[PDB]
Amino acid sequence: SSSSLKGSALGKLVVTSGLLHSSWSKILEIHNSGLEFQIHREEKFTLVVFSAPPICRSSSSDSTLLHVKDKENPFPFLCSENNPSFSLHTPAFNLFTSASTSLTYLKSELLQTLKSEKPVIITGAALGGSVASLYTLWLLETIEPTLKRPLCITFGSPLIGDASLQQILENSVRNSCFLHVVSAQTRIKMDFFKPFGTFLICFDSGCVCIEDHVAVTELLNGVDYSQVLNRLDQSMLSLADSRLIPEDVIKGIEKRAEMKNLRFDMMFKKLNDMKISMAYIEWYKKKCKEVKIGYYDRFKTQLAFPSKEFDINIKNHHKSELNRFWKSVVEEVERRPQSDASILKRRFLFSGNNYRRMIEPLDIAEYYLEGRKEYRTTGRSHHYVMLEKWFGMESILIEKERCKKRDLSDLLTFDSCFWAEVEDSLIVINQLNTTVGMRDDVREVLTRKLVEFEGYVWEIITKREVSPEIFLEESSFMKWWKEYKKIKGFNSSYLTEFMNTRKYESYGK
Amino acid sequence: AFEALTGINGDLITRSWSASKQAYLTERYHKEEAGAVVIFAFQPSFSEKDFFDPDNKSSFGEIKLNRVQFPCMRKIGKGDVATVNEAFLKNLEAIIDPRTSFQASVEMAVRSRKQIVFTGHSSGGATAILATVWYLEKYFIRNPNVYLEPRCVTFGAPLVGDSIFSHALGREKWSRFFVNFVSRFDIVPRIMLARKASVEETLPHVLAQLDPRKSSVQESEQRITEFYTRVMRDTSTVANQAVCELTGSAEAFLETLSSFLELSPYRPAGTFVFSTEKRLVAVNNSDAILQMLFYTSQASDEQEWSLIPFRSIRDHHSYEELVQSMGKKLFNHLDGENSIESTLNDLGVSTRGRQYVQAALEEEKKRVENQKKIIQVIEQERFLKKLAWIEDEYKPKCQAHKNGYYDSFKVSNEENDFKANVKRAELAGVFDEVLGLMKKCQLPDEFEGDIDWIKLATRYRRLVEPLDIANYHRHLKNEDTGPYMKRGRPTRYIYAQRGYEHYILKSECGSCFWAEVEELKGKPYEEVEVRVKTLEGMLGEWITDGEVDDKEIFLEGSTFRKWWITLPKNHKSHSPLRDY
Repeated sequence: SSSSLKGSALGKLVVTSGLLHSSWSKILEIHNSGLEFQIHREEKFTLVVFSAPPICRSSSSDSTLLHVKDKENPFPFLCSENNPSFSLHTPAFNLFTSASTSLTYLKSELLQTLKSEKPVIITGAALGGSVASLYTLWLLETIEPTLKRPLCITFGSPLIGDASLQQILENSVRNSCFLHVVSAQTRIKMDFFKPFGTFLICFDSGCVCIEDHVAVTELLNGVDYSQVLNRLDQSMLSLADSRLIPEDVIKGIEKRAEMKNLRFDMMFKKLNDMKISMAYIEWYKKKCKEVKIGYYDRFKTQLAFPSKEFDINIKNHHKSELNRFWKSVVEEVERRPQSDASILKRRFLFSGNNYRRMIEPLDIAEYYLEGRKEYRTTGRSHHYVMLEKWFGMESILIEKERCKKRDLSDLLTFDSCFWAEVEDSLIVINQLNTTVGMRDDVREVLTRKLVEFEGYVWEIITKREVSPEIFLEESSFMKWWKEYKKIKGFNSSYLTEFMNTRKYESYGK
Repeated sequence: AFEALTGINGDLITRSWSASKQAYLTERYHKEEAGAVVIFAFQPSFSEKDFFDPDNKSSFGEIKLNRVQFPCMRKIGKGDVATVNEAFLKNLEAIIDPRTSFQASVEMAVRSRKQIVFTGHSSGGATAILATVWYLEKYFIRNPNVYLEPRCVTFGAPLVGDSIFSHALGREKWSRFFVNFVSRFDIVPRIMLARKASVEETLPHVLAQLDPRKSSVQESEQRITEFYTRVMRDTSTVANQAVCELTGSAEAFLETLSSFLELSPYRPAGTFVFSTEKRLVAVNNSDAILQMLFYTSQASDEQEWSLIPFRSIRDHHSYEELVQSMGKKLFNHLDGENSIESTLNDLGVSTRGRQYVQAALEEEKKRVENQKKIIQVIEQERFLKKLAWIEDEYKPKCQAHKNGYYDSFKVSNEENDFKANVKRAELAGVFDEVLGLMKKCQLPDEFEGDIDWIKLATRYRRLVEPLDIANYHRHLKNEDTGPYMKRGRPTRYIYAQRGYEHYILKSECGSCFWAEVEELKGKPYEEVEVRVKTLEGMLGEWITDGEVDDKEIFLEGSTFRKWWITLPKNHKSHSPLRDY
């Protein structure tokens, strides 16, 4: 079957590359009660060797929990929403923190080395391999397909992580930077601790290179590595190698790999009908603009009192699936970069930018109808800001021009949080007009807020950056303007006369 | 059986062998005439200067072909030119120069309508391959006939080209002309699969040991053993890495490793006829050939580890016995017989090597299955009627309104525009699905080659690309990500345009007229003078080609016409298309 072939071929390949022998030679060098480490700078790569005292048997079971908000955790970047906490091996993490001092400068130097496009290797012995893995992980806090990333190589080390750490790196680009070498007779009780990274199980007949952690579990669940390296070299010149690992394990690996590949291409399939859903949303926006309400306030109204079934379909079927799809996209891409040149190679990035600038106002309406506050700093979900930042990163590299004499009737507003700010200003005006017994300094700080928002509206207007559909009569913006005009007294501003000289309908032409 | 598959009989094999042996004494090539056949044999040069060029800096002595001299040797869509060994290439253009009288000979030979055969021993074989390519590019592609069908017959030649080379050969349907005999232990097929540094030490001794003429050199045990060893180690690593890249699986672990490895780009090109003391085994699958190049030469047991290397060198001079005893051997095409386990053991293949060859064959079968599925999809009624509804219903009714489809789409005030947009979306979806498979190459090499894949794509482009131009400039995407031609234009349309251009030739684009006229309008004439002039110059050529249609483009409501009205009196008065 294909999977066993790939495994055995990759095993023989990595053995023939020679990295194993050089790394084990350096380990033997440093070999003949604390962590000691050496560096070996060569012409082809840079190598590092760690080493730790003999493994404490019972003291190796305990773990030390970590948290995202905790600042004793050296890895704040790998933990995320669904996994804010992940425990680690206690002696390994202890010895890593103990020696963090000089390996900080070592990390600066190795980052410079990788910036110089020269390969980097970290390697480890029985227990120091765990420390080498931890150091590699700390080194991989900024991963891009284009940038050179390190590689850890380990011999005979027990496990370091639990199911949560395994879940953080199950398919990430960082699991592609670890290689463990375990003798097929080594048995690890994996009830609490779970393995990660690519494994290399060494038999006497030969080695096999596994990637699926379930297979590693069934194989290793339940030694001089120079000897097994020599036996690998001998098996390189042995005529016959038989089925080493059972066939049901191959069944499992093949099944999971096929599931993963089909799951991956499903989204490339789905994007095409997501574009059609967004076309439906375009039709809805056009119709809402016909009745001079605007799809923001019309969507808000219908979300308050569902009467039209067309809008019920718009909300329940189009928007929900757009959100689910793009959330899945952002969740999957940030762990496996696409195309190397950029995340969301080119169709996903631009389609997601348009999706954001078209659909985030609806989520803002739903957010502020629920009675929450301060969307921009507390409200927007992860994928929205991810799309915004990823489009901003490449928006500077591209050359573009914005003509002045154009129609803007279909211009999507770049600051997709415009309506959040409009609703916040509406809320502070409601306060300044309705609440009683309120302080005076708070009155002036709310006037600070109001004049700040007025300027923000003026800066986006004079920049030709806002859609003229905000100037609809039934729009929330014109209502807010009527309120602010009532409560302004007779203070005069260019925006205020702009709203008074009746040039806002000449805007966008 | 043999002649049916390969297209050459034993007589031509024997004559090419004799002419190759004759070519040793002459200078750089020997011209032989046997009635209707004219055989150009090429002189092998066993000097190490003639395998790795000295002025070349790369680790394999490889260079990109000039796109003007070898235009058809590249990926048509992507645009990547193929890679050839610079030593043999310099040999080829050294012989080609007008002073050598090779070109006049071959052209008078084609005037006499003779079957031209290019042949040679080890490095003469590589020179023959390159000369066959040059001939196919200069003569066969201009006026193709069976009278011009060349043949290349090589004995123990080394690899000459990379994967793009073999792909361009398989696409133009030229890989059937080449035949390359390889005895079960010849080392010259395997040499160029190793790094320059891996064999740069023991290469002169072994190349002197390989020259048939001067047997004055005497064999050295350790030089031969060491050279064969590393040659086989580099071969084994390249073979295993080709196995791991089979389905694209475990690629990321390979990518970490690939940053730590140099691997030979050269790949088998053409038919390879392995030969033993009992069998002839023809293979046409490049990856299967590559796996057999390693697993056939493996030792039967460790005791033979002493005998294998020396025999290797000896087997480079067994082609005489091969050609003489050709008829008495058993022949069987490997790619076609559905039971190859017995043949592989007869060839000298272990169990796992047999499974790797099996996997390469299965992957070829899956490629042709994918082509079958794509052909089934693109021929269905719904896709064809989607393509049709734009020509029969959208464009005519938009011509009736005296505006045109491109404008009707841009303003988008009808249900017709919404249906046009959804149809365009789904069409682009299926074309992007197939585009990726071609980029993946999970498709047989002939796919870009097939005319039907070409007519469909160019019709789809000509119909639908203006729709996308209108979608791009309709929602002010122009003002967001730049001009359409730079970053907006999809890949599928570029693939289609390049495929069509290559097929027919063997603001620069046709269907990009709207893109240009967008940037043209709204600027003073003193800066768009030359662009307007170039556009209106090509306009007629697209109208002759068909890309653009005057009906639509010249209506009163059309944007281009309303813009052209605004031009300077002098320009419109002296314009070529004034009468419109």
